[PDB]
Amino acid sequence: AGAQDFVPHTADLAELAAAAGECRGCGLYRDATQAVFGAGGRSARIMMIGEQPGDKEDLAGLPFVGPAGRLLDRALEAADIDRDALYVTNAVKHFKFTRAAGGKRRIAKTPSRTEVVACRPWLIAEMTSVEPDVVVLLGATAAKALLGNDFRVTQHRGEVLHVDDVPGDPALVATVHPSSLLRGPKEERESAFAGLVDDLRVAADV
Ligand SMILES: O=c1cc[nH]c(=O)[nH]1
Ligand code: SF4
Repeated sequence: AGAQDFVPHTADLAELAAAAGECRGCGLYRDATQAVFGAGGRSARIMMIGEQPGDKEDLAGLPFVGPAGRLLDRALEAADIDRDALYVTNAVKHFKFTRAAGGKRRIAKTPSRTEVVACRPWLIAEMTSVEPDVVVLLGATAAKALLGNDFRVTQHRGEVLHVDDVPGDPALVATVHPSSLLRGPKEERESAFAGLVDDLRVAADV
């Protein structure tokens, strides 16, 4: 059942966000500081979904406020997407992490399929409340939550997809995770940013 028993019968994002602070749907609530719900309004045409809040998001209470958020904003700007048209969230709402002695941060640990399924009720409540025209899936974790554990983003990036089992039959565009555009050689990171901007343009045009 996961988080399903904790999700209230309401589409109000403020009430949903408050209830998510009380969620015990998986074990991630324990070590995490707080729940990081999505940001934006129900008028949004474009929903974007990442994997999970990171270290800054965990303490800031908001999604994409770190370096990946900076690179996403750089790409949204290049695709002329207004953030007024955006509801932005993640597949899990609790930071899963570890600490490496001598590190400068708490390190994100990849969510399990069990944690992603436990938390999908919140993502369904968000899609039901926002009724997006298009869902942008940022990375493998977010894309598998809605397209299956077998889905490969590398093979389907920038394709307009539609699955019948998804609420509202919104179009789905899967793309690379913005954190991937931080690591690597200059011209690959640049090629990768250009691919992200194309994927955002496809979604803005849906
Ligand atoms: O997937 C991610 C990574 C960083 N911050 C988020 O909000 N989501
Ligand atoms: S990660 Fe999702 S399911 Fe698990 S406790 Fe947090 S809100 Fe509930």
